[PDB]
Amino acid sequence: NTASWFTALTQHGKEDLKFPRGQGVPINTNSSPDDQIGYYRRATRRIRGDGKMKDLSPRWYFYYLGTGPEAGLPYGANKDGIIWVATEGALNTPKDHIGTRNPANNAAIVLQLPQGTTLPKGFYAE
Amino acid sequence: NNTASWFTALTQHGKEDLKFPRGQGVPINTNSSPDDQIGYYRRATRRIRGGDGKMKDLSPRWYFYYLGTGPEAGLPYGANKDGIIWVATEGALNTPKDHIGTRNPANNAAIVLQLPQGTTLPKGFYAE
Amino acid sequence: PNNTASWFTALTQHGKEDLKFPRGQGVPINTNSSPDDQIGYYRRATRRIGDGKMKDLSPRWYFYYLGTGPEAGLPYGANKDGIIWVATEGALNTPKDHIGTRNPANNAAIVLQLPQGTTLPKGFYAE
Amino acid sequence: NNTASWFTALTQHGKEDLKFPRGQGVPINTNSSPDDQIGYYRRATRRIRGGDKMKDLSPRWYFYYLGTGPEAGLPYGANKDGIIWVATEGALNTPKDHIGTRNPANNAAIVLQLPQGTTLPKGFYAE
Ligand SMILES: CCCN(C)Cc1c[nH]c2ccc(OCc3ccccc3)cc12
Repeated sequence: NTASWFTALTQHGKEDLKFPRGQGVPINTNSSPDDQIGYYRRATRRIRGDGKMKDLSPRWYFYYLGTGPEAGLPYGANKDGIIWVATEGALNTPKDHIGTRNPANNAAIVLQLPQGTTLPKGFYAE
Repeated sequence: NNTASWFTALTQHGKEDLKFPRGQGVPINTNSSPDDQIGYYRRATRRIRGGDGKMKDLSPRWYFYYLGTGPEAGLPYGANKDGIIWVATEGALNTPKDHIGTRNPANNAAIVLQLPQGTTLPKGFYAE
Repeated sequence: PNNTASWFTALTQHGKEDLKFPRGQGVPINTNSSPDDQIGYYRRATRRIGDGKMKDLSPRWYFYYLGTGPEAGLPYGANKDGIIWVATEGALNTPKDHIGTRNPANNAAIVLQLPQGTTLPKGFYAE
Repeated sequence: NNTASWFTALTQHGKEDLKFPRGQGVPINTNSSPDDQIGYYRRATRRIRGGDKMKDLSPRWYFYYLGTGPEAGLPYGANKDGIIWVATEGALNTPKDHIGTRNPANNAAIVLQLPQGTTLPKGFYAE
């Protein structure tokens, strides 16, 4: 059971996540400028109040390029629930030296975005 | 000899596989203690001759089996195997649950599957 | 700076009943804590939010250890609206200032895992 | 279906072949328990156009757990060309089918890391 190294971004709007070119990568003090590349993956949740199945807000999780449930996807690949972000100067290489997070060892880092980053409408962390 | 799941199946309707966050996913079984609440779901696909004549896939069914029981009885919790997802309730025991075993439909109906109250399901899955 | 939060994820309720737990269970699992620190309270949290509607949202309940959180000064079993108390046998009725509260900018919340063999009332769910 | 090693490859740059002492050569895998630390290295040679001919690139050697990989039905110590066996003190002679092998579509490879104090034969590095 792997997980993301960060906490999710919650979606209240009706449009998918979409960062502008150059921003969207979570801050990580252990990574290098070469690693600032990856993708957000949407995860939907449904529960049972008495109207059978209820649809909750989807949450988006970030995974470094070459890691996570779509580790084999190349940067830019079009897939529902996947959006791509990168910081200029990042290498288009897989980041298998970072990998994914094991919850039984490390806890999720609080996702923080760089100064000046713009989140789309209806997107908030925690 | 040839036994079935103790519970009815969860039918896959969406494009996602059946996954469960930690703690949730184990079907309600009043005849079992909280030590037994641990097992796996095994996907079972069915193919049928479609309206054209070529075989078509039916909606996948997911059958729950307690740990150490069912077709993958000889597998430990968290094993990596396609079509096998693992569920456990906080406080379960990582031991084979032979005392429960598997069902013989000749003398035992299937328990209708029911999930704990407030269980998160992926899209395409429904909790009764 | 100056951000205070619960150490655990919230217990949302979509039913019409308030939160209650039978005696001995109701504290969430925390690996970095001792059985002596298994005593605290749940606090209520109201909220509102298609367009053109002031939608009344479902209330949540955040767990705080005894002597911490927005009601740190309250003693165990104190009577106040929106506040219910939980504890397990073998816990000390002492303030858990060494556990404190969570800074949501440095540490992420711990997923609310109830005790081994504890069922929440109808209308409640964890997320 | 088609799967690859869970780790990256040890590339043979010299003429010597892999050989480990009693209790060394198992890569560091946190998910695996001391029960599972047993397996084998399989040599994977690659051919390329030399520029005129076929040139055998420096053979990469991938590690697969016992029972997993392209050599499933082989027990520990099985003698076969291109296979070297490795164990750790306190493990079991069991087909580790619960570990399996990696689908690169949804899993990155773990960087092959060896415990502190491990010895290696000539020409061996991890890239
Ligand atoms: C809270 C869950 C935290 N655990 C991580 C879940 C877990 C419990 N038992 C496991 C056995 C295997 C596994 O991943 C399969 C695997 C990974 C890497 C290499 C080979 C095989 C994950 C797990």
